[PDB]
Amino acid sequence: STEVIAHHWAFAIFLIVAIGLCCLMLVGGWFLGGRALRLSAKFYLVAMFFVIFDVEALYLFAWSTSIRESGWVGFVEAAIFIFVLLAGLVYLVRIGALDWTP
Amino acid sequence: MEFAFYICGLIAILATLRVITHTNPVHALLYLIISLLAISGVFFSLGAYFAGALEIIVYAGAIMVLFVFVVMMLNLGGSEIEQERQWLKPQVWIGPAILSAIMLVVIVYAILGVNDQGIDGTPISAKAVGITLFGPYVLAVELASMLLLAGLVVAFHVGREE
Amino acid sequence: MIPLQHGLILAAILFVLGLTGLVIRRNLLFMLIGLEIMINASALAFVVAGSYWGQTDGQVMYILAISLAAAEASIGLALLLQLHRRRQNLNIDSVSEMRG
Amino acid sequence: MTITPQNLIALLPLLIVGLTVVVVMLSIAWRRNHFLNATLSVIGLNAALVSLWFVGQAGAMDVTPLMRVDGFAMLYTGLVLLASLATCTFAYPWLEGYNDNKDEFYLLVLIAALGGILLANANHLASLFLGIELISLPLFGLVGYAFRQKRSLEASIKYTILSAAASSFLLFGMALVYAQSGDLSFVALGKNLGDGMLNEPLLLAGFGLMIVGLGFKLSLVPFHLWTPDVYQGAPAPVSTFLATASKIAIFGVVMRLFLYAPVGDSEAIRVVLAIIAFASIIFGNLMALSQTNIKRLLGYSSISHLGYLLVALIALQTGEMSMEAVGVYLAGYLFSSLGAFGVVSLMSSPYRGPDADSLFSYRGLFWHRPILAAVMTVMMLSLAGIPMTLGFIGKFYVLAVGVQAHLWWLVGAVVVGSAIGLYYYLRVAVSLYLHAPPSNWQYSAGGIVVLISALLVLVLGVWPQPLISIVRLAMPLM
Amino acid sequence: LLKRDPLNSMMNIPAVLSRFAGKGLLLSENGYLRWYVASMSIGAVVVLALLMVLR
Ligand SMILES: CCCCCCCCCCCCCCCCCC(=O)OC[C@H](COP(=O)(O)OCCN)OC(=O)CCCCCCCCCCCCCCCCC
Ligand SMILES: CCCCCCCCCCCCCCCCCC(=O)OC[C@H](COP(=O)(O)OCCN)OC(=O)CCCCCCCCCCCCCCCCC
Ligand SMILES: CCCCCCCCCCCCCCCCCC(=O)OC[C@H](COP(=O)(O)OCCN)OC(=O)CCCCCCCCCCCCCCCCC
Ligand SMILES: CCCCCCCCCCCCCCCCCC(=O)OC[C@H](COP(=O)(O)OCCN)OC(=O)CCCCCCCCCCCCCCCCC
Ligand SMILES: CCCCCCCCCCCCCCCCCCCC
Ligand SMILES: CCCCCCCCCCCCCCCCCCCC
Repeated sequence: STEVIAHHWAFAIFLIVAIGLCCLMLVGGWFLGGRALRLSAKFYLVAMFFVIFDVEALYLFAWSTSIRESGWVGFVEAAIFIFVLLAGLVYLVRIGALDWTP
Repeated sequence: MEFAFYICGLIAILATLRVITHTNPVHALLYLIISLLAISGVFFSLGAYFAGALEIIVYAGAIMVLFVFVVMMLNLGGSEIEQERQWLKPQVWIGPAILSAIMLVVIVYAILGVNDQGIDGTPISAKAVGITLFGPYVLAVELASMLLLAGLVVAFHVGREE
Repeated sequence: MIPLQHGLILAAILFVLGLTGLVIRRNLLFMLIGLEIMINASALAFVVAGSYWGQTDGQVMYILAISLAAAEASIGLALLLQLHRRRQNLNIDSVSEMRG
Repeated sequence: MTITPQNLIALLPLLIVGLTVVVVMLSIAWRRNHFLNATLSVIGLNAALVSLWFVGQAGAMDVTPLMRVDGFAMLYTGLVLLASLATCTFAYPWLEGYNDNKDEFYLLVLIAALGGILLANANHLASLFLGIELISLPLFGLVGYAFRQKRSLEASIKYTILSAAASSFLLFGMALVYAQSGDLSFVALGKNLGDGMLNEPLLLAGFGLMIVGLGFKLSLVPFHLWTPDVYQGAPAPVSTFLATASKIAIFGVVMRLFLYAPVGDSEAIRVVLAIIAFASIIFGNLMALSQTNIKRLLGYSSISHLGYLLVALIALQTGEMSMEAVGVYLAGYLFSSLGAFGVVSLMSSPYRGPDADSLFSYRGLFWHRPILAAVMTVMMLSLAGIPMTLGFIGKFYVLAVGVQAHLWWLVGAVVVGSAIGLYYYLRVAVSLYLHAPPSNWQYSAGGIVVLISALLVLVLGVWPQPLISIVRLAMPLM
Repeated sequence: LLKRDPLNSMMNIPAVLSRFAGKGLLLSENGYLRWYVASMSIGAVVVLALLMVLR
């Protein structure tokens, strides 16, 4: 189809011109104008929580686009998945894993 | 479609080769992110659109963020890593590289003797993936939730500070 | 019109590169990095195989593979942080006290 | 395929263990209570063990495109649940001395037991992969539960890195197999080949990489070097679980995979597995000759016993009593390892801090702990395959299966490895009786568990017919 | 000449060989994780090469 190849060309030109515009802005900024602590483990814990819950989020992303095809059985399975997710979240909050302040 | 496949595969190979031989951890992670973006382009060229989207969203957007985070927490200035360069010594890497090359030749010889009608590249959407995921692969989803729960519990138990 | 052998060869190349990085690097961080390269290469091989057969099974196995990759990265980086806390170095050859 | 209520009845131990995981998690979220959470975990595991009865009267069915429930899955589910219950029982008096949080141990044990049940029911490459990692990652936590201790952190790091590497190998092999075959079910691996073309190179390469991953998981040579270090460094109840439940579940799913796959009848795979079994038996027995540490000795013992099991596995396509031999041997090996690792765990409990060594010093054990010394010498005689013990009945089954299939090299390997094992097992057993220079009901429960294991080993050693009839009653689908 | 029982020592020869082989095999358990990974890759190469040879 002509429409899809036109849109592919437009998307390619969009990415190319955006990156080139930012590169040219940096080059013009460089060329113009004259010249002249230990991080706590809570950062790791928060990033780890983000990674784990983002994977469970991808499972829910795949479910959300095909809800009508899966029917009520898929609803029951996703309800079990979300209940396990929320039980893990409740466990994380109650044990002080998600409390930044001690 | 094939042209993007070969360029993205070449970029992934070169970036991974830069990863395994680099001394700076942040530069190595940046090359790894580049290789993951290239592999996402490979996924998009093969019609696995959900796989490429998750390759950027989760692999290059969550897991590499965790790796980068940990590298900042350590403040890795290359202490006894850059000052030695043990992996750059030929007597160190000549053995494992020969072993990996032998394994690659064996795997490639096994690969080349298989039937191949070609990959059509017809896009397999996330809707069909979610239909399979909550149909014939229900127990995979629920026990994968249990697996992520186990990873959460283990990483919380080990990675506390007190 | 992409050969299945070419995708499998790319996945195998990335797999052996990740394994080489896992072996030749004394740092635990670069070992975890090579492990991530290996599991991502295997997941790419599954995606290539699923795309050749026109089935969602390759992307489903990819999903399970990256769930494993995320949880293994979490645990490995927790153990690496514990090692850096209790030893102040990431030399994996120093962690060798059990032998024989 | 969809899920029916009958399929839900066949799902009963998996559902009960998952519900126990959620319930114990919410109970920890409510209030940290070691006794209550340990009790909830063992109640859930016992409920799954008694729900196996309803699973049996549900009949054998296919519950998913991924799971298949039959007598085979019932037997391995029961073995995994028994190992998990014993692990919790040994874990409580050990965790009584643990200063940090103790409740997460039981959560990890329950999730690993869930992985073992999934591997018992696994009929698919997806379920096999997921069950392997569902076993492995809670074991990453449990092996390094006492991460303040230096040996436990070492064992955790080694196990995590090597198991991630083996997982990558296994997944790459599965991907190559899927590229060849086009279906991930066990029965379709090699079904698209005919006229003697079963030895397709890509299918064989994929099965070789899966053999690498599974042979790591089974401590098989040459993927065995992790075993003494991880067995020594892990906490002793974790060593019990890692010796029994993980090995049993992974060997059961490997048994089912090689039974169902048409490529399991390949000659090249059989010769490679014969080489691995021969080397595993000989190497594991030889490497335990000069071990003064009971944990490393038991790790090398695990390598040898998995070699004997693999010998029984090689004759699966030829003989008819191969899986019956595997069931009898696995029951005996489970009870012997439960007794030995439980005596080690009871003598190592309570946990006496990370800065104090947990060395065993088994010499002269009879003069202060006579019942534990009797249990441990019964287990040493059982692991040696000496008659009047169930380990001999397992060794007899392995030898009969090998003689039936004319695997004479493996038969000679079993005999030679049995002699070497005789040496070091008798050394430990007689060291128990030489001369060398608790008080709660959970410790007594652990002692009751190891005593019952010793009594079962002796009674089924002299009268093995009930166990044989039970194992023959657990017939998978032909 | 026979007072030391030479046939007994001839039959004790397998025990000496077993002890020597066990001591030699225990060198692989050096406790180094990178060697364990290297041995895994060596075993993978050996298994795959054997499978392509015997196919
Ligand atoms: C500083 C620069 C860093 C690097 C930047 C990126 C490098 C490459 C730049 C040149 C790109 C050239 C054009 C690429 C192809 C564009 C068209 C395309 O993606 O088409 C494929 C597909 C079309 O979908 P559609 O047609 O609707 O499907 C129905 C079937 N026909 O559509 C898709 O599959 C869409 C999904 C793919 C879109 C990829 C977009 C770029 C992703 C990388 C962003 C990087 C951001 C900067 C760096 C971040 C930090 C590392
Ligand atoms: C040019 C020489 C090299 C220069 C340096 C590298 C620059 C980036 C090059 C890689 C990315 C762009 C590759 C070229 C894509 C051009 C568009 C194209 O080929 O589209 C075809 C196809 C469209 O979809 P399909 O429906 O299959 O089309 C068939 C027609 N009906 O497309 C697809 O199916 C997928 C399209 C590609 C995937 C999306 C973009 C991936 C971006 C990956 C970036 C990786 C990091 C790069 C870092 C560079 C710096 C180190
Ligand atoms: C929603 C769907 C269905 C879900 C499953 C069914 C409902 C589950 C409900 C779980 C309830 C958990 C909370 C129980 C609180 C008990 C409080 C109590 O009496 O505690 C006493 C004691 C506390 O410990 P201790 O140190 O001895 O205390 C000394 C101070 N008195 O503690 C004890 O002595 C132990 C008392 C144990 C009491 C509970 C025994 C039964 C547990 C049943 C559920 C277990 C899992 C089932 C799995 C599915 C089976 C089909
Ligand atoms: C007719 C011939 C053909 C048929 C043969 C049939 C088999 C039965 C008859 C032959 C039996 C021969 C056994 C020889 C070894 C006897 C065991 C022995 O000597 O043990 C004592 C010894 C430990 O004592 P010591 O020397 O003090 O050790 C110092 C270490 N700190 O222990 C050790 O040093 C370690 C002992 C390791 C285990 C024993 C050796 C096993 C070798 C294979 C056994 C199976 C037979 C295979 C054929 C062998 C050649 C005939
Ligand atoms: C401090 C500990 C360092 C351990 C480094 C281990 C390096 C192992 C390198 C192995 C090299 C093998 C080379 C190929 C051998 C022949 C091909 C495989 C067998 C057929
Ligand atoms: C072959 C099957 C097992 C047979 C029985 C093995 C032994 C079990 C324990 C029985 C009680 C042992 C008591 C030993 C007393 C030793 C006293 C020595 C004094 C010098």
